[PDB]
Amino acid sequence: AHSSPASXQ
Amino acid sequence: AHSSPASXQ
Amino acid sequence: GAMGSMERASLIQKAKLAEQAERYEDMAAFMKGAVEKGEELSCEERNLLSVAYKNVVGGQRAAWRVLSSIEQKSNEEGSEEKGPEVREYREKVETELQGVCDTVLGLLDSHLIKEAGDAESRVFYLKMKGDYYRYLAEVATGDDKKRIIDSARSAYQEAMDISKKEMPPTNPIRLGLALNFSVFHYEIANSPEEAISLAKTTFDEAMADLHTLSEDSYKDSTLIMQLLRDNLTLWT
Amino acid sequence: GAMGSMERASLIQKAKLAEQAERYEDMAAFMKGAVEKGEELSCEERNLLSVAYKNVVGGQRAAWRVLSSIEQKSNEEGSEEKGPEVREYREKVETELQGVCDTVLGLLDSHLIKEAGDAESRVFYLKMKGDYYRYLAEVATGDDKKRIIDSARSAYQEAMDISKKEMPPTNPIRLGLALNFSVFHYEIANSPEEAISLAKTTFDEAMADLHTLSEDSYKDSTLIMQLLRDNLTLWT
Ligand SMILES: [Cl-]
Ligand SMILES: [Cl-]
Ligand SMILES: [Mg+2]
Ligand SMILES: [Mg+2]
Ligand code: NA
Ligand code: NA
Repeated sequence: AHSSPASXQ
Repeated sequence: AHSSPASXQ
Repeated sequence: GAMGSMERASLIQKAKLAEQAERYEDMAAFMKGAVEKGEELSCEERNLLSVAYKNVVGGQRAAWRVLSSIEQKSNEEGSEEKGPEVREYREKVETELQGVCDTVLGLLDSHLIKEAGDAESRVFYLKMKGDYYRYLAEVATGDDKKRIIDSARSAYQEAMDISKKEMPPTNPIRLGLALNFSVFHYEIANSPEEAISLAKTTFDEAMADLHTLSEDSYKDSTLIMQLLRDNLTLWT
Repeated sequence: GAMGSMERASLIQKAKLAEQAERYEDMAAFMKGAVEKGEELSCEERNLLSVAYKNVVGGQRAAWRVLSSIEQKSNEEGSEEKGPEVREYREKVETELQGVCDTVLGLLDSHLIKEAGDAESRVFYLKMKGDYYRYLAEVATGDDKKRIIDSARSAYQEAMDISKKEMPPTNPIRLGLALNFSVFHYEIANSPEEAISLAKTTFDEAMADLHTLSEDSYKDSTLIMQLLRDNLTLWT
C-alpha cells in the first residue's frame, strides 16, 4: 500500500 | 561519457 | 553531538543541499542537529526533518524486506542449509532500522511534541510518532510486538482527534495522517475493514471540501486523495 | 578491523546479500574484510569488490557534482553571498569520496596487485587503480592534480600493455579498460583526439574478433562495444 509523502499542508 | 560496468570477462 | 558547533541556520542550509545531492543520511544528521538546538521547527523545517528520515528508513525497510524474503525461503522444506549469515545480516539491518526509528522517536519526545501547540505542528509530529512505531511494528516479532502496535495506534489516534477538530478535511496533513492510519489498520493491525472504511470516509469528506480551495491547494489535496483511491483499488 | 572475526566465506556470502538489498556500503565493508584475509580473490570475488566500491563512489561522485555546480553558480556575478556552507559541505563530500578512493587504492597496494599474476586478475586490478585515481582526479585542484593524473595514466598504461599482449580484443576486461582509459583521455587529460582514436581502434579490433565467440561471449563483448560506440557518438 501507498503511504503519505514526507513533505506535507 | 559512459565508463565500464563494475562486473567484467 | 557532532552538530553542536554548527549554527542552526547553517544546519538547515546544509540539509537542503543534502536533499539536492540525495545525501539523506547527511540530511537527517543535519536536521537532528537543528532539532537539538532546542527551538521549535517551522513548517518547512518539519518537512525537511521528515523527508530526511523517511528516506533513510525507506532504504532500510526496502533492504529489510529483501533480506527477510531470502530468510523465509531458506526456512522452507527442501532448502539447503547455508548457516547463520542470512539471519545475522537481516538482524544487522533490522537493528540499524530500529536505531533510526528510536532516534526519531527520541527527537519527538525530547522535546518536539511537548512544545507543539498548533494543529499543523502537533498533528504532523504525532503522525510521525505513529509512523515510526509502525516501522518498528513491521519488524517486530517478540513480546513487545503488541505494545509497539498499541503505541503506533495511540499516536495516530491522538493525531486523528486533533486533526478532525482543528483542520479542514482537505488539509494535506490530515489526509496523509488518515492515509497512514489506514495503512496501519490494513498492514499492521489485521483490520482491513477499518482501513477501507477510513480511506473511503476520508476521501469522500475531502471531495466535498475541494470547492473551497484555490487551484494550488486543490492540487496538494488531490495528490493525497489519489493515494487513498489507489489503496482502495488495491484493497477492494 | 571490524570484519576480522568473520569467516572469509561468510563475508562473501553477506556481500552477495548486501548487493541484493542494494546496501553497497555494507557490501564494500564485507569485501574489504574479505580482501584483508590475505588470500587472492577469484573472478567472481573481484567483480563483487568492484561492484561494491563502484556503487559507493558513484553516489559520492553524483553528490559531489551537484554540490560543485551549486558552488560554481554561487561564484558568478550577481549571486548573493550565502556564507561558507556550500563550500564546507562540498568539501565534506569530497573528503569522504577521497577516503573511499584511498581505501580502494590501499587494498590494491596491500597486496592485491603484487600477488596478481594472471592477466585477468592483474589487468582488472590495474584498471581499478586507474579508475580510482581518475575519480580522485575529477575533484583535484591543487599542487597534486598533475601527479594524480599521471598515477591514473600510469596504471591504465600498464594494464593496457598487459591486456594487448595477453587477452583477445573482445575480452570484456580489455574492452572495459580501453573504454575507461579513453574516458580518462577525454575528461581528465585534455586529450579528446586520443580518446576518440582509442575508442575507435578498440571497437574495430573487437568487431573483427567477434566471429570467434560463443553466443554468450558475443553478448558480453558487444555490451561493452556499445558503450564505446555511445561515447564516439557523443564525441563526434
Ligand atoms: Cl552481519
Ligand atoms: Cl559540512
Ligand atoms: Mg539439497
Ligand atoms: Mg542581490
Ligand atoms: Na554460510
Ligand atoms: Na549561510
